[PDB]
Amino acid sequence: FALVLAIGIVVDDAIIVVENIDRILHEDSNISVKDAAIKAMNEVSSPVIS
Amino acid sequence: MFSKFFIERPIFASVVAIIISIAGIIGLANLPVEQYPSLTPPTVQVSATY
Amino acid sequence: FAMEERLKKGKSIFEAAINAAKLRFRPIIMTSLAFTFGVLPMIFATGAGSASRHSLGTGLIGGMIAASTLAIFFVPLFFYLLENFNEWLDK
Amino acid sequence: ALFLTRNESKPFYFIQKFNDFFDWSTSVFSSGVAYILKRTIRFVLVFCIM
Amino acid sequence: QSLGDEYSIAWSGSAYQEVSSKGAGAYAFVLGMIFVFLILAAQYERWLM
Repeated sequence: FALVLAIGIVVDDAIIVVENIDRILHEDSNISVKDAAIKAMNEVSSPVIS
Repeated sequence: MFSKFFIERPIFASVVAIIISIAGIIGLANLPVEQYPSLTPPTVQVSATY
Repeated sequence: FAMEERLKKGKSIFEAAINAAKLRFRPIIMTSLAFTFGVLPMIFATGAGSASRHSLGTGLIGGMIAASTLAIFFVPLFFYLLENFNEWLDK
Repeated sequence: ALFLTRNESKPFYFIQKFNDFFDWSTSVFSSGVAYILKRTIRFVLVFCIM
Repeated sequence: QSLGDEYSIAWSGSAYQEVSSKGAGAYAFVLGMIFVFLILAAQYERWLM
């Protein structure tokens, strides 16, 4: 039963990271795709770890 | 910085995930399947004859 | 996000809370609905063992709905009230 | 970082319409937050009633 | 062939252990190599090497 409830929870952390990469990608045309990931991580590491 | 070591090395990240998955399937096969955990009180029977 | 805006970004207690809201709304709802959908077939499941599934489903789905709708509106208020109190203490 | 690109475009119509309704709900949330923030005490009472 | 109708075959000692072993780990050896393959492709950073 826990695994079923987990499906939603496990993707929660991942969503927070790729949601922000996209947002940064669309806000800034100049930012390179990898630079985005580094920048996004800075912003979301505390939300994820918490 | 831990996050960026991974971003610079996609292969390394993939390898770690694959190892986790493989250990997972070995573990899944090894694990017993029960309806519930043991919730039953243990019982000892003392029998006497008159 | 609000704390970052009040501490380092440089924004008012009131502006941080609403600019936090616009940026973080999408992550919260996305994650919240992923969970709700994950627990949706519980409540709709029929077969052996259905009763246990249904009970777990109902409590969780309702809770998540409240956390995703009502709570998201109130939490900002709390940040304001608490942070304003903190500023008052500093004075 | 390895796969995502900003080159991507043309998401399906049903997905687009859902995202738009979502982005309008974003504004509703922001407006709601602003109203709630102004009514600091009426809403705190609501929390107690709840 | 000669005692089937009434007699039952039974095994003791090593023989019981061997017959009932149903031993796992046949895959283990392959798994060891796969593990090695992965830890290596992370050191090398190249799947091929």
